[PDB]
Amino acid sequence: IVGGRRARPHAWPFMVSLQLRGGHFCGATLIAPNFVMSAAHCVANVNVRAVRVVLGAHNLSRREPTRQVFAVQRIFENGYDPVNLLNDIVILQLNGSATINANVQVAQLPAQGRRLGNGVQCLAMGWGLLGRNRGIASVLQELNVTVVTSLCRRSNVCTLVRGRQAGVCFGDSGSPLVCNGLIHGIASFVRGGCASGLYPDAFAPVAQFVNWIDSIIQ
Ligand SMILES: CC(=O)C1=C(C)N(c2cccc(C(F)(F)F)c2)C(=O)N(CC(=O)O)[C@@H]1c1ccc(C#N)cc1
Ligand SMILES: *[C@@H]1O[C@H](CO[C@@H]2O[C@@H](C)[C@@H](O)[C@@H](O)[C@@H]2O)[C@@H](O)[C@H](O)[C@H]1NC(C)=O
Ligand SMILES: *[C@@H]1O[C@H](CO[C@@H]2O[C@@H](C)[C@@H](O)[C@@H](O)[C@@H]2O)[C@@H](O)[C@H](O)[C@H]1NC(C)=O
Repeated sequence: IVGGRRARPHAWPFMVSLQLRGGHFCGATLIAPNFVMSAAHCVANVNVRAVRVVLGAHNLSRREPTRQVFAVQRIFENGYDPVNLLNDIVILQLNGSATINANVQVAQLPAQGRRLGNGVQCLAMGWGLLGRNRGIASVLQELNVTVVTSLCRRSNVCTLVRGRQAGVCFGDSGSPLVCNGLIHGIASFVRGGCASGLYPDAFAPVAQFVNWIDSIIQ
C-alpha cells in the first residue's frame, strides 16, 4: 500500500498473509473457517504445496503468538483469464479449520450482484510495497479509497484516491477491498505503476462471484 497508514493491530481479523518460506507474497481473506479467497494471479505458477496460509498476523517482521498457519488442501478456480484480466479469484481450502477468535474472523460478503456506485468509500489494505522505493511492509497497511467507474470495465470494481498519489502495490495482490462493511473486492491489477494518480486500481468484483463462492463454502 502506497500512501496509506498502519492498521490498528488485528483491526481486520479476516486479513490473511500467503507465504513461501516465511516470506509474504500475497494477501487473502478468510471467508469460512476452512477457506480463504485470494486473486488467481497469486497462485498461477506457484508451488501451491509450499504455500502457507497465515491468519492472525499484524507485523510480519515479528514473532506473533496470535498466528495460525495452514496449508492448502485444494484450489477452486472460476475461469481465470490473465490475457483479458478476468475472473481473478481463487478459493483455497485449508488443511484444517481456523480457530475463530479476536484475531481471526470470517469476513462478510455482499449479496450476489450488489453494485457499487461512483463515490463509494472503501478501505484497501495489505502488506504490499510502501512506495516506489520506500520498501515492502512489516505492519499491515490500510488506505481510504473511492469507487470509480471511469477507466474501469464492468468486470471490475475500481478505486482511485482523489487529490494525491496513493494505491495498492505489489504484494497487495489478493487482499480484500472492504466497502460498507463487506468484502467487495480482491486486489487484481494496477496500471501506470503503483499510485499513478491516474489509473484506478482494479479489483476482482466479489459480488459477481457470490453464488459461486457460496456453492463451495455453503
Ligand atoms: C501477473 C502479475 O503478477 C500481476 C500483478 C502482480 N499486478 C499487480 C501489481 C501491483 C498491484 C496489484 C494488485 F493486485 F494489488 F492490484 C497487481 C499487475 O498489475 N499485473 C498486470 C501486469 O503486470 O500487466 C499482473 C496481473 C496480470 C493479470 C491479472 C489478472 N486477471 C492480474 C494481475
Ligand atoms: C496444516 O498444515 C500446517 C502447516 O504445515 C506446514 O506448511 C506446509 C506448506 C508444508 O510445508 C508442511 O511441511 C508444514 O508442516 C500444520 O502445522 C498443521 O498441523 C496442518 N493441519 C492438519 C494436518 O490438520
Ligand atoms: C476512511 O475510511 C474509514 C473507514 O471506512 C469505513 O469502514 C470500512 C471498514 C469500510 O466499510 C468503508 O466502506 C467505510 O467507509 C471511514 O470511516 C472514514 O470516514 C473514511 N474517511 C474518508 C474521508 O474517506
